Amino acid sequence: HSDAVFTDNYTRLRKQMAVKKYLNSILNG
Repeated sequence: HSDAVFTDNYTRLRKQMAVKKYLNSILNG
């Protein structure tokens, strides 16, 4: 009924991908 698990998984996965971008940019400098 509630697609909470779907979004919940994506939300967590996004953090992993976003973590690299953030750490990559920060250090890039």
